[PDB]
Amino acid sequence: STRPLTLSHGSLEHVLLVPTASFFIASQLQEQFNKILPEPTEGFAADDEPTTPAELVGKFLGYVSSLVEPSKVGQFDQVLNLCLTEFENCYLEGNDIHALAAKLLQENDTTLVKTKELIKNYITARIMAKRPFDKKSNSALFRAVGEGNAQLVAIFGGQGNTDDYFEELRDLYQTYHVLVGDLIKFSAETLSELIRTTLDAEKVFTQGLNILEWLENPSNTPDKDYLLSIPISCPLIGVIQLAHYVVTAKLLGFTPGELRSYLKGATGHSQGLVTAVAIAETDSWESFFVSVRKAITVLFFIGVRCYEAYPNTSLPPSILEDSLENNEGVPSPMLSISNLTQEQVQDYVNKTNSHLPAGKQVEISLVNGAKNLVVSGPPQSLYGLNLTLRKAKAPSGLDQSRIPFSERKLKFSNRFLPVASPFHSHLLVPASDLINKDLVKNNVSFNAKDIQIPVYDTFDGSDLRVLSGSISERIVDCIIRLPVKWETTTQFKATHILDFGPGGASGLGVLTHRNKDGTGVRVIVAGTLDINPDDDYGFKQEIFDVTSNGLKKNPNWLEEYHPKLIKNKSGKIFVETKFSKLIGRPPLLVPGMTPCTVSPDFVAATTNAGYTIELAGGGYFSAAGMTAAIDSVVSQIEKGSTFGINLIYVNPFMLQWGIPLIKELRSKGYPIQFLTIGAGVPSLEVASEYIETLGLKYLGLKPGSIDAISQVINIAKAHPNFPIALQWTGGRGGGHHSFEDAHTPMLQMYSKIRRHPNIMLIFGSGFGSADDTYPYLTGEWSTKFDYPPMPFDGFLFGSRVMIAKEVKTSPDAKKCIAACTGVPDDKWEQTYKKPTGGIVTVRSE
Amino acid sequence: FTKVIDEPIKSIMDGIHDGHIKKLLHQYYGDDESKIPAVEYFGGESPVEDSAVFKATSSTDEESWFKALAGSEINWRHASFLCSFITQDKMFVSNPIRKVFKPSQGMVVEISNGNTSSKTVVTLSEPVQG
Ligand SMILES: Cc1cc2nc3c(=O)[nH]c(=O)nc-3n(C[C@H](O)[C@H](O)[C@H](O)COP(=O)(O)O)c2cc1C
Repeated sequence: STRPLTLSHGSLEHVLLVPTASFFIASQLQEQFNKILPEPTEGFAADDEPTTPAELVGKFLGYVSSLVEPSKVGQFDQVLNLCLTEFENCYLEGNDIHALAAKLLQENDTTLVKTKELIKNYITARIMAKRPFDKKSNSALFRAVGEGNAQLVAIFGGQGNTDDYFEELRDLYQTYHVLVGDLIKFSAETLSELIRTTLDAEKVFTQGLNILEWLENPSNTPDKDYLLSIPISCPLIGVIQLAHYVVTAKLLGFTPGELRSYLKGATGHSQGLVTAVAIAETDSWESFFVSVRKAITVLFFIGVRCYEAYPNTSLPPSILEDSLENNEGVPSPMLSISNLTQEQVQDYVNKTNSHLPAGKQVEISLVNGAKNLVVSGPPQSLYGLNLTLRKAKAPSGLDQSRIPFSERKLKFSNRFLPVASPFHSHLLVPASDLINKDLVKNNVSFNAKDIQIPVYDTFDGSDLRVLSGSISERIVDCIIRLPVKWETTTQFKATHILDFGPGGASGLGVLTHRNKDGTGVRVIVAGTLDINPDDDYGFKQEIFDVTSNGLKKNPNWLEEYHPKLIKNKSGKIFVETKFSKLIGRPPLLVPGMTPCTVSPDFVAATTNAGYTIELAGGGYFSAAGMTAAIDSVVSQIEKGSTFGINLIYVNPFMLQWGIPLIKELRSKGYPIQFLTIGAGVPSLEVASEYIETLGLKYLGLKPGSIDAISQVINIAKAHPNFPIALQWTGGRGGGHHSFEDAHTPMLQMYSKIRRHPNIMLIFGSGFGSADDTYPYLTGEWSTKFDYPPMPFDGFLFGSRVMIAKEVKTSPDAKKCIAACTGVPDDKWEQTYKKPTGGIVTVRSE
Repeated sequence: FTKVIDEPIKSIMDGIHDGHIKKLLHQYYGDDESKIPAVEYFGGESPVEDSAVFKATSSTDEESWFKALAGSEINWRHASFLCSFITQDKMFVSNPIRKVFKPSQGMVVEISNGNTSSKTVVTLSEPVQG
């Protein structure tokens, strides 16, 4: 027998089938729970208040679990055991808690804090009901790694990711108390022991290191500027990292050693490397605490001896004021510079190091990217460098569209990191000797045989297992004095990367993602639970998900947009691209040209050769004149042949008869396959008009610049099933031409374009032969710029076809064209000054 | 690359296509035309069983319904149910096979010899006088 128990909060409600043998107890709680639960408001927007049925049943599990105690068997145990089993059968459809948590965030109007509360409740409940996470989860990722379809690498971040790194440790201690609580307490007694064992430790820990007291009571927690100091921030960032690793292990039912054996390798940016060697020694939950003690102890001594070697001194108020009122940060010992090359930065630091003495010089400390460096040194020195940089950069709201590409003043960003020591600098070298002595006095050695996976050294990208010397000594050297070459250390061939590090979305994960975009590597941020609207990297949920949402791969551009051959029944071979697959003919087109493609004789003749060609509206001034050209094109082409039409967007007069004509001719079924819109990109409302009304197969767009490409990508996102042909042309093209380079804009925009499977991506400007186009077809063109291969879907050929037999160009004009020598891509911009290769730039009306 | 005057447009474009075909054969098909996959007809692909029976309902998705009717193989049924356009002389009108078989309540399509293009017969049946 069984009795329905209604537990509710306004509109939302849940029925629980409680057995009658223990119903009187479940009603006792139902009343007591209904007292603590507040009044139901509109939208449940207030705090400590459920927003979905799932949250409410959570709260109820949280309340029942608070009265229960795990030592002695109470009366309430048999209610917790059951109410939990109802949560599992209703809302966790086999999945893990985090997968539900995620599902409630995006669909319902749940806030992050409520979802964290829901996870705490469930996890607490599970543990205090004597039902631990013992069985191995069916997580898609760890299924795929067992089979061999995935290769996991763990990365650990470090300093200079967030100023509020402690909130991540506070969040772990709240939400996962029962899992990490034992670790965090052991780390707190280990640090407290190291303070009273070491001679002059208490002199550096002015406000103590009682982290437990700070986690319990947020009021007793010291100010951020003390927590940021490396003697605290070093070991606590290690603790945060090991806590995320534990959680990840304990919710997967793995031992550390099991989770370590699923990893192809580990590695860590800066002090992350200490954690990375720490996990690679782990085996069981019993011997996990010797690998933690070693990690925490190393980071404790690094943080102490480095702070004794270079303590942060009061900065002059004149420099603090100049930095704040010039939109920069607070001067720290590390200056990030974005969107400059490593040579370009090493120039500016070689100018600034010439004027300064030895003990004040700055060096490049982290190379996180091609164009993403970090310079370490004294904060006054880096403010120097920052004065030498602000005169060299353009304002971030300057318009450089009407300036040729090579004359444009280089624009970049430069912020100070939130870190209180100059890591990877000559300044910390004196500490090295002291650290190597504190590691042998506290019996902390990493042995090469005990390390079961490869841990990649941050300098040269080598394994630390193949080191002749001491591993500890090297790891210290890698943190304090050697630079971090991040691209060189992440040369491992993996499909998935787990960022354990602090900072979540601002951390090392997302940076590694930007470096490796288009190589078919997916980053998972193993610490933070959250949603990515782009979905380019994943969060904590993706580790524990058991459905197909757990093994999401990222697009490898070389494999996905590989050009192929195919043949039809008649045995004609075609180049198969996203474009050619649609139009059923070779992925080459003759774009609309006034006056080259105004001739209906040349449009028919190209259509009859079997190639897309746009009829140029630029040569027509009425619907009547165009209509009679179209009628002449049709007359000369074979049945089933089609052609396009080019309209000029900066001729409103020509659009206001052209668009109605295209609409009318398609309603009678004329073979107009597509419309290309030259000279600018239509607005969303106009583009939507053309797509939905004109009865076209696809729509060509010709973006001039970055903003125009972004405007094409927005048009595509609005009509996701309708093909858009993004004809990218550099300013080196014939006719009306932009100021833009051919390459640079595509390197920036290619990833964002390829997110949208309905954009077919054509490349024009400066092509005549198979020889020069093939690198764009196979994507090797982008390997010269140290980017992953970016294959293109099609080519357009303007200038090249102007001397064809069928073009109306007069014989003496054709001789005059054929006599022009031309110039390679790098010279083209000279046309703005003087005749370069027979060709010059002039201004229109 | 503009050097040779009065080259026919076919010869320039074919020159470029046949150029790529020769490099793509050499690099990705070890110079062997036999390794190239064949289809009946190449085209009309959007960038995004022998004896079957399909009962349409009010909920039946158009796109799913035509993909099933079309089959897997590229042949006349594929064209028939997936070509959005057919040709009338030189004009391009809406495909009337996709209008006739447009799914609705009562319709029942039976496909026979689905695996042999030459002998396949699609037979739509509807309720006519009960
Ligand atoms: C003679 C000539 C006329 C052109 N007329 C037009 C036009 O009417 N509309 C348009 O959008 N683009 C026009 N273009 C630009 C081409 O469509 C294309 O962007 C360019 O030809 C490609 O560069 P390439 O000429 O180096 O091969 C013209 C180009 C040339 C050379």
